[PDB]
Amino acid sequence: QDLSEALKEATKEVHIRAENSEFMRNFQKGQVSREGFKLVMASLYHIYTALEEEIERNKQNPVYAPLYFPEELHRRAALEQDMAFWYGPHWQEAIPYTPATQHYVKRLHEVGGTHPELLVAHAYTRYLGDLSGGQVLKKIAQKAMALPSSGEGLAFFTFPSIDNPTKFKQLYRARMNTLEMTPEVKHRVTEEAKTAFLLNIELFEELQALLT
Ligand code: HEM
Repeated sequence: QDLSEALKEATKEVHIRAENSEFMRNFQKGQVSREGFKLVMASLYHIYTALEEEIERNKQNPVYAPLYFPEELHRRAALEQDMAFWYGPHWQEAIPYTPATQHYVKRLHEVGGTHPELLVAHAYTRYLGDLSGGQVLKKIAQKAMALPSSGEGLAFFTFPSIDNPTKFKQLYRARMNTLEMTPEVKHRVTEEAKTAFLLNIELFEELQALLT
C-alpha cells in the first residue's frame, strides 16, 4: 500500500472531526469574521514558519528530500503578505502567538530536529489540505468577508507557482510514494499525521474559545 493512500485512509476519520470543530463549522457556514480570521491566519504564520524552517533543515535528508518543493508549496512568504494586509506594516509585533500555536510549533521542531523521518506527516497534513479543501475555504472566506478576486488578504490560499493544484497533488503523492518505506516508518508516519490533525483541532478549539 502506497504511503499517500495509507495517509489518506489513516486520517480520513480525524479529518471529519476537524471539519466539525466549532470554529471550522462556523467558518464553513460563512460566519467567519475578521477578528476570527486574523487569529487563525496569524497562527498559521507561526506554524508554517516552523514547518518550513524544519523542511529547510532536512531538505537534503532522503527521508524528506523527494518532497522538497519550496517554490510551488511554501507558504511563509504568502503568510507574511497576508499578515501585512490584516495587521498592518508592524504586524510582527502585533500578531498573537497562542499556546496551542506554540504547542504545534514545539512538536514541529521536535519532529524536524529529532524525528525527521516523520516530517512528511506534517507536510502532508498541511500542504495536501491547502491544495484541496483549502481552495474551498478560500472561496468561503472571500464571500464572507468581501475579499477581492485579485487575491489580497488570501495569499496563503493562492499558489501562483502551480498551474493546477489537482495535478501537483498527484505529483506530490507520487513523490511521497518514492520515499524509502519500511513497516516501522509507515506506521509512525500515519500516527504522526493523526497527531498533526489533532494539533490543528486543538488550535481551532482554542481560537473559538478566545472568540467566545
Ligand atoms: C472545515 C474545513 C475543511 C474542509 C471543508 C475540508 C475539505 C476537504 C476536501 C473537500 C478535501 C478533498 C477530498 C478528496 O479529495 O477526497 C480535503 C482534503 C484534505 N484535507 Fe481538508 N478540509 C477541512 C479541514 C481540514 C483540516 C483542519 C486539515 C488538517 C490541517 C485538513 C487536511 C486535509 C488533507 C491532508 C487533505 C488531503 C487528503 C488526501 O488526498 O490524502 N483539512 N479537505
